[PDB]
Amino acid sequence: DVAGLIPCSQSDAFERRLKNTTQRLENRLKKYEPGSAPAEALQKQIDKTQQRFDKYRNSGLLCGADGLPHLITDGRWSHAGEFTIPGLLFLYIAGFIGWSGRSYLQAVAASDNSTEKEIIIDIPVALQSVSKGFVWPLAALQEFSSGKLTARDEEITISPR
Amino acid sequence: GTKFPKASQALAQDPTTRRIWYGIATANDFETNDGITEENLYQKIFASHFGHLAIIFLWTSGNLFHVAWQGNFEQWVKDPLNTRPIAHAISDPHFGQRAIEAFSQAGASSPVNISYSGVYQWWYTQGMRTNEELYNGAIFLLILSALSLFAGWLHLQPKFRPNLSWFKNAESRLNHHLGGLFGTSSLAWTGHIVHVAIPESRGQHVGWDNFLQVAPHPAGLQPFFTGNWGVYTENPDTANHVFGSSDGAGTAILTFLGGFHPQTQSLWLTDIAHHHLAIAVLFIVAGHMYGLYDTVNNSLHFQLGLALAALGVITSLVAQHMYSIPPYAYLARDFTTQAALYTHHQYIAGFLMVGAFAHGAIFLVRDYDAEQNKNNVLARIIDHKEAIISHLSWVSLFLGFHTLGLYVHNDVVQAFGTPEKQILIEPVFAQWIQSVHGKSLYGFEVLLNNADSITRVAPGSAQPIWLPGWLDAINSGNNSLFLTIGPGDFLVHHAIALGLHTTTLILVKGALDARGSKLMPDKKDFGYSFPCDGPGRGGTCDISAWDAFYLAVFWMLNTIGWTTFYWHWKHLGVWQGNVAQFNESSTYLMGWFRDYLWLNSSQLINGYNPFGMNNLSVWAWMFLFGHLIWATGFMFLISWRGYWQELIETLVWAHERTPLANLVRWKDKPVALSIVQARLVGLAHFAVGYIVTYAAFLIASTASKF
Amino acid sequence: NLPSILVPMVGIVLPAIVMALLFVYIETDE
Amino acid sequence: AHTVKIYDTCIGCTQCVRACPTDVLEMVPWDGCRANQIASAPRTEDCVGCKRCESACPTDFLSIRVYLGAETTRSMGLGY
Amino acid sequence: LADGQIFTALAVALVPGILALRLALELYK
Amino acid sequence: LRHRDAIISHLNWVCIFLGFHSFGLYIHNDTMRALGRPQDMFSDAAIQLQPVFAQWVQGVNSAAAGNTAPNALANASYAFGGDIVSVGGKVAMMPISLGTADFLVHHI
Amino acid sequence: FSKYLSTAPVIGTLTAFFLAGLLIEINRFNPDLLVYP
Amino acid sequence: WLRDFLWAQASQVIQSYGSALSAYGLMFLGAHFIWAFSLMFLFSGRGYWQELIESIVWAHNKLKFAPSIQPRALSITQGRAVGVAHYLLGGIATTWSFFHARIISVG
Amino acid sequence: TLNLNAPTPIFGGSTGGLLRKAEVEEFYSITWTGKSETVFELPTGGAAIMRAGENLLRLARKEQCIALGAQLKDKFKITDYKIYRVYPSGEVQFLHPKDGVFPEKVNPGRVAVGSNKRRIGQNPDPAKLKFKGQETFDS
Ligand code: CLA
Ligand code: CLA
Ligand code: CLA
Ligand code: CLA
Ligand SMILES: CC1=C(/C=C/C(C)=C/C=C/C(C)=C/C=C/C=C(C)/C=C/C=C(C)/C=C/C2=C(C)CCCC2(C)C)C(C)(C)CCC1
Ligand SMILES: CC1=C(/C=C/C(C)=C/C=C/C(C)=C\C=C\C=C(C)\C=C\C=C(C)\C=C\C2=C(C)CCCC2(C)C)C(C)(C)CCC1
Ligand SMILES: CC1=C(C/C=C(\C)CCC[C@H](C)CCC[C@H](C)CCCC(C)C)C(=O)c2ccccc2C1=O
Ligand SMILES: CC1=C(C/C=C(\C)CCC[C@H](C)CCC[C@H](C)CCCC(C)C)C(=O)c2ccccc2C1=O
Ligand code: SF4
Ligand code: SF4
Ligand code: SF4
Repeated sequence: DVAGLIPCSQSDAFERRLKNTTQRLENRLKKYEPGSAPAEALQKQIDKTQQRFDKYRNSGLLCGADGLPHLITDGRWSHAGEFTIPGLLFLYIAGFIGWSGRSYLQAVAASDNSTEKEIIIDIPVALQSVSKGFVWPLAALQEFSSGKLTARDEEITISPR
Repeated sequence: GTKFPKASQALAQDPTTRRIWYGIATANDFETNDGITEENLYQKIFASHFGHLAIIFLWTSGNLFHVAWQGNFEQWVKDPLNTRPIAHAISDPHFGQRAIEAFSQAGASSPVNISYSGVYQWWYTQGMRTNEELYNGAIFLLILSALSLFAGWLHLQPKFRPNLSWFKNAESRLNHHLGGLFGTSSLAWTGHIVHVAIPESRGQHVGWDNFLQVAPHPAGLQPFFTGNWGVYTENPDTANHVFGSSDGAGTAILTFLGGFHPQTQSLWLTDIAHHHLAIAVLFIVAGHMYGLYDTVNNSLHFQLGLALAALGVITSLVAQHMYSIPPYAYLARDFTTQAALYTHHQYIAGFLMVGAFAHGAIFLVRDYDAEQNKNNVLARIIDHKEAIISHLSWVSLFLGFHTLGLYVHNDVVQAFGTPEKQILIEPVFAQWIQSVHGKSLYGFEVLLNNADSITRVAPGSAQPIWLPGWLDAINSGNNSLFLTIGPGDFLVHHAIALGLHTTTLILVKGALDARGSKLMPDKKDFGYSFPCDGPGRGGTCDISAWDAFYLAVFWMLNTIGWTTFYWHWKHLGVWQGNVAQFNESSTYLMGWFRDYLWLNSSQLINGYNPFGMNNLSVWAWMFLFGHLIWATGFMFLISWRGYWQELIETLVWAHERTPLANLVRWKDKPVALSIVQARLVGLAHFAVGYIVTYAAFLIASTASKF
Repeated sequence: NLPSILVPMVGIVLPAIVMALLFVYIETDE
Repeated sequence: AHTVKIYDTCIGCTQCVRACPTDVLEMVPWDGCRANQIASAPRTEDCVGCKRCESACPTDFLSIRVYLGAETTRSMGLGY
Repeated sequence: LADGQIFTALAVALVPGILALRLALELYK
Repeated sequence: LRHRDAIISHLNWVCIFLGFHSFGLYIHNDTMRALGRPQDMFSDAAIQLQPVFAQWVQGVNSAAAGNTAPNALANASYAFGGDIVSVGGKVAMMPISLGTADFLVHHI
Repeated sequence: FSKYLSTAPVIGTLTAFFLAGLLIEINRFNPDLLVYP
Repeated sequence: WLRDFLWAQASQVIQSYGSALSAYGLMFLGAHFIWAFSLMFLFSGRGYWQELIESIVWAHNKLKFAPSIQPRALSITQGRAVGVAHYLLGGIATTWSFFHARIISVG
Repeated sequence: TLNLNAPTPIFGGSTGGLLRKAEVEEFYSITWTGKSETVFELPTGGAAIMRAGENLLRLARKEQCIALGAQLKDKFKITDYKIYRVYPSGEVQFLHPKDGVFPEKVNPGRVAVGSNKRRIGQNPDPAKLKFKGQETFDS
């Protein structure tokens, strides 16, 4: 109850999203033979909806007038699993991709022909960079504090003013 | 060679068709005329402004005159709820018999147009009741236009030509415009409301023939000087009151009730009077007060760009506040003109804002003197220009990847029969603000929802009396004062945000790179608008600052489109009292395609068909008309000059070699449109088509179901 | 009644006059 | 006609001159050394504005620059 | 309205009709 | 290559001729339907533009069974003319009749 | 041929084949993951 | 041609969500997207995007990791080809989706 | 001079050549000696046959005479082509080579026309040259 949203375990509309879904498939099961291969294809499909709804009731989600789960991003710690917990999960993986390719290009550029090493990927140098990418929140802090994370604006190419 | 165009002798020597086109385009670009001195330039601007003012005056005189002569204002005033306002009569000789019977609507015996400009609801509130008061407005504006036209001619005569110093006398202009133009005009408008608007709303007729006899308040103008100002807050109008009569009418002329009149569903006239009086005071006080600021003063483009930005911001403001806070009686009840008024002003606002950045870029290439502009705010924004653009680039990409991603996510998940798997984020920061303003629906219970909070109690002076009227309207589900929002509103608001950031990005990058970039270091030497710099250096199409504005016109239309698409669909459910359609379908894009565009186009597309025609045949024809001219713009935008110039050459050959036609000759050699010209012509077709298509649909879809 | 006279003037006759006036003005020369 | 200006960064490579489709440019003796050559534009009235010259200039940012101006029968490239 | 009020309004509109022609041929010069 | 201006400009004329005299007959028909004049457009209950050069070919190809292709039991197809063939409940093939609306699209 | 596998399109496809098929197997055993429980 | 053909017969490609015809409805909107995405390349030109990239190679030079393969905008002839590809891919697959979901449902 | 008249090559064709602009103002002529009887493309269409000659061809633009003159030096190695522009209805005789030497070669006696004694970054601002008769690029 943060925006007039009843929880989904108490929402009477969220229960009626279960009732018409399994009625659309049990009517889809009424024409087939009971032991056939499309029979077990819809019974495994019905039980996927039962593992869908019974997961969403116990998870503590908030259902509105239509009966769908809503996400509350102001981040509260009672609703941290909607955006806050997958948010920290994203940024590590995204920063691992970022700090690997940044450290790969710095290792490649101080070589003989750095341009061909963007076509061909040096598997020793690439695996050296994914070792440096797992420690990106610790490696970028000492790269920023020592001053070699950024260049000054007199070293960057810059348009005429 | 030829005299036309007068403004540019170099165009005048062009022997091809390009001369006429460019002579039309470079005509009101006074700065690039031949021999035009700074002093002569300013005097021409001033006079051109008088001409524009007169046109505005004539335009609204033409709306008054046609309404008084061919409208149904007198019939409308009697029953605003059921009378359809008439714009003007229809005199199109091409009409047939059944088509005259279809457009002879609103109880008329001639074909006429149902008006959607809202002029009836604006004129009514001011106190007009009969056609003869309307006609008196038209003749007066005719004189004011003639006063405007004569004055422009007058201030061009030798003895009356203003000096250069007068136009650049900045401090005098701010004082006089804030004081006079804004302040005393607002003060005068308070005079009209207490002496005319308020009396006519209480069933008492006050006109020029008697206004000097009757008083706006029982014993007014002795409490004003003696300081007993509180007497004007005597007995207001009761909730039972019927607008335009004395039943339930009070005598107050300045109040602070808040909210809306329960019958008209719009602001109280007496409440509007106090607002203008207060606003008047603010401007009159501020009007007694009167590097970077010198470069504002020497560049007409800098001033115009800021004046377009200032007008563009408040043009959007007018749209946002008129739909949620209706200021004209019975304007909330006619849903089609409220749809028209929001869309109209939002598109104008988009043009102004885009134009503001356009004239800003013109300033940087033609007026910005980088040697006389060092170490100030202007020369510092150009100094880290790539930082600003790169960040604007990031936010657009950030917003775009994710908002589209959620829509595509929802679409797939809804297509597969599992709507429960959608990602729906509640607009909690917004819903907090509505509870901060008093909306007790979400129950957040802090500031003006908390009954003991300092903002509702105010123990310093016991001020808070705007609260009762405001809270009744914001909590009753009968208006648009802070409409209920859900997951659908969240996604669109980020789409609109995506549009505002991307449109600004195109305009900001174009302006900051106007003087030069790595691909074109000397760009400033070629001016604001030039074709390109050839196929060398990799290719340089669309490298001029003008082309950046050109690309941004596509993004603003898309942005203002998403704004107007959202406002229309949401209000459509709200006006039908079935808000569930928008709330559930707007979270996936197929809902916007099936339940908004396809669903509401049922009647519009049937304006005429093999079985007959109805009063929507015009809008149905216009709808198709818009699609054709939109698509015609794509021709100029996709196909470029070269294909056409070579094609035209075969036509020149063919004409010269065919007897009975050879005999006659062109005076101007035919040539393909220019590179810049085509972009402009294509965009103009595109954008005229964009607006004309949506205007036809918006008006017809809402007028069909109400 | 006056609609029946005026809308072919500014619809047909008056655009024929100003297009005639602008076309000679374009193709004049010194 | 279009205006074609030649800046003092020219290295006398002759590439621009040999790119021009209407023979607007030629190499002339330079007096700053009496040894090298600079590009010139003596026949700008025949310049069509194709910009083939600049696309042939090797120097990092052009030594010859074509600023499109007033159009004429010659400049519009008309055979009519 | 009345029929005479229409021709009164077209009679007034010559004064902006001449003063626009007086301004536009002055703005041209 | 020596008369390529004669080919293109004659192809230029026939595109603008066909563009007006096919697509403009819809713009006429949009305008006639909108203005309440269904008797002024190009239709079958209006100014007819009948496909007589195609309806004749519909006649000489549907009457060749036993006449000019004599050993054929039926025609080349049922599109030109003949009976309807129904497999189950649905039409397999039937005479596709041409009219003013078919004249309009064939010139598009 | 192993030198050919380090070239950008084929090494960019099989990891795009790997990072897809990771998410295909994750959604197969663990279906309908809106939130973190 | 708009009311009785493109509006009425596209009622089975947009009401296809929740059935076996749903991927044609996803391809219907999926091709409306790429068709409009083509006009980003068709209406525009290269020299805008080359200077937009010049600020983006700046922020990759700012944090010291810019690629030695220098980022360039597409060529003029290529941006015409990228636009005409997505125009046809977005245009035909709209007609692929509208035709398929219609006649499966009616025939 | 022009040596008009000279034998036009054995061509017979080209709709795309020398229309009404030629008789009112400024058509062009290119004169070369072809030391063979070979076929060569025209700027209009493609063939004629090159005469022994004294060959002469009347073209519409100066562009087409250099575009044909580049073909005679590339394919047939005859670099003695001589473009012209005609008398009373034309303007200026002997357009190329103006100094008798091809413009890619340096020749003493020519003057530097259109030279700027700076770079382009040293060009002044357009705001510095506002409301004046001076141009931003001119020296
Ligand atoms: C055959 C096509 C056709 C034509 C020629 C017309 C013509 C007209 N219709 Mg229309 N109409 C049509 C189809 C047509 N209709 C259809 C199919 C429908 C749906 C059934 C309608 C529904 C309809 C309605 C509802 C109304 C009309 C009206 C009119 C009249 C407008 C009079 C006017 O002020 O024009 C002047 C035109 C303008 C001011 C706009 C033109 C602006 C120009 C092109 C922009 C460029 C300006 C630029 C400076 C160019 C230089 C111009 C300069 C040389 C003069 C005019 C007679 C109106 C009317 O009755 O008025 C009395 C009206 O209210 N018609
Ligand atoms: C009051 C505000 C204001 C003022 C005084 C100006 C003034 C100027 N602008 Mg600015 N500008 C503005 C707002 C303003 N503009 C807005 C709102 C935009 C965004 C649209 C712009 C974007 C802009 C650009 C990109 C440029 C200017 C330029 C100019 C200068 C020359 C204009 C000219 O001669 O074009 C000639 C006028 C035309 C070609 C008008 C024809 C096009 C119209 C839109 C066709 C309308 C279609 C049709 C009639 C619709 C019919 C309906 C249909 C259904 C039939 C002049 C100083 C130019 C300049 O170089 O400045 C130095 C320039 O390049 N403006
Ligand atoms: C906006 C101004 C306007 C007005 C008022 C009209 C009015 C008319 N048009 Mg329309 N038309 C217009 C613009 C306009 N048109 C435009 C812009 C287009 C291009 C889309 C068309 C395309 C069009 C076509 C194809 C046709 C019309 C026709 C008609 C007429 C139908 C009724 C009729 O025949 O009466 C019966 C009356 C008569 C037949 C005679 C009326 C007077 C005639 C026209 C002139 C008599 C000569 C007069 C002495 C001197 C000439 C006047 C001139 C110099 C100003 C009606 C007079 C129809 C028509 O009859 O054409 C003439 C017709 O076939 N129009
Ligand atoms: C729907 C949008 C649209 C329209 C209407 C056009 C129209 C045209 N294209 Mg274009 N084209 C388009 C999109 C469009 N194109 C796009 C998006 C591209 C990019 C790929 C192109 C690329 C392209 C090329 C490469 C070529 C064309 C050519 C043509 C012309 C063909 C000949 C013809 O039919 O003339 C007749 C005109 C029409 C049928 C237009 C409708 C006119 C109506 C029916 C009549 C007018 C009514 C009234 C009199 C109007 C004025 C009233 C007012 C003055 C009062 C025609 C003008 C070709 C061409 O020029 O050949 C000569 C050509 O080679 N186009
Ligand atoms: C490029 C350029 C340019 C342009 C620019 C522009 C055009 C701008 C725009 C911009 C804009 C146009 C901006 C705006 C802004 C605004 C703002 C930022 C606002 C804010 C607001 C506020 C602050 C408010 C608040 C509040 C609220 C909300 C409620 C409560 C209370 C208060 C009242 C506090 C120029 C010309 C200079 C020139 C040079 C270059
Ligand atoms: C918490 C939260 C929130 C909020 C948020 C915010 C408000 C934030 C902000 C943020 C910000 C405001 C930020 C800023 C930043 C800036 C900067 C300046 C940055 C930088 C960066 C960098 C430098 C990077 C680097 C890197 C890395 C680290 C890795 C990879 C690679 C790269 C290179 C990329 C919300 C409500 C949503 C929800 C709940 C939770
Ligand atoms: C069709 C076309 C042409 C050919 C069109 C030309 C040369 C002009 C044709 C317009 C004629 C004159 C009809 C104009 C009809 C308008 C309604 C007239 C408006 C005039 C205003 C002044 C009111 C180009 O030259 C061109 C150039 C570059 C890119 C795209 C294109 C392009 O698409
Ligand atoms: C948007 C746009 C661009 C910019 C678009 C560019 C530069 C295309 C770049 C986008 C691609 C997708 C970058 C791909 C980068 C890597 C190949 C990604 C590899 C990822 C692996 C995991 C596979 C132009 O260059 C252009 C040029 C001419 C006319 C119009 C336009 C135009 O519209
Ligand atoms: S002609 Fe077209 S492709 Fe060539 S430089 Fe100009 S805009 Fe670019
Ligand atoms: S201008 Fe450019 S092409 Fe010409 S000589 Fe100088 S460097 Fe060479
Ligand atoms: S623009 Fe073209 S014709 Fe003119 S000098 Fe340069 S290359 Fe020669």
